[PDB]
Parts: sequence; structure tokens; C-alpha cells
Amino acid sequence: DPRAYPFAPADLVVEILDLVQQASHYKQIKKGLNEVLKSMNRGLAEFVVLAADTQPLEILLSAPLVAEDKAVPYVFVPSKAALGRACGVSRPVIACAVLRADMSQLRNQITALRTKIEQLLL
Repeated sequence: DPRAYPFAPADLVVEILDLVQQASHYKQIKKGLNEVLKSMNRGLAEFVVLAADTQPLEILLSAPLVAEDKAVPYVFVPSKAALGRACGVSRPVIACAVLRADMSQLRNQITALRTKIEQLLL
């Protein structure tokens, strides 16, 4: 789907899902479209991850648009099911926000990845 841009190449997908898992382990994730739109508006989201196989895709298309307006880096991954697993849940997750952590190695990881995702949009 061409509206599912930027689309993370496979290596990046892996790095995203592995970091989501770690973040969710420390509750540095919001799941679901509503909480994500909200994290972005309130300046709480370091970056946003969207599921390209969301059905229909129109459900989440306000997210890239709020992200652009708030300059929150966002990226599409191919699978909402995979993203659910990484968030620690057995149902699909179509959107999630990786939150801002206090100084720590986790923050450092999150920040590093945020910069990677930033550069997709440049």
C-alpha cells in the first residue's frame, strides 16, 4: 500500500520490534491508535510505529498526519500481528508509541532508533 510510507526495510523491522519488546517490558509503550495520537499531541512519543496491513488502512491515516505536524518520526512495519507480539500482547496492534525514558541505556537505544527512523523522511 503506497500510503504506508515510510516502510521499514526488513533489517529495520527487526530492530524496531526488538526495541518495542524491551520498551514494553519497562512500560515505555502506548498501544492502540487513540493512545498513540494522544502521546504525539502531548509530546510524549519518541517515535510512532504503524502497521501496514491494518484493514482498512484508513483507520490510522490520521497518525502520519499528526506525526508530521508534531515532527514525531513515524514508520510502517509490515505486520500488525508481529507488532502485537513485540508489545507483549496476543492480539494485533495497529499502532504504538515508544515513550521518552529518563537518562538510561534504554533511552539511549530508543533515541538511537528514533534517529534512524528520522532519516527515512529526509
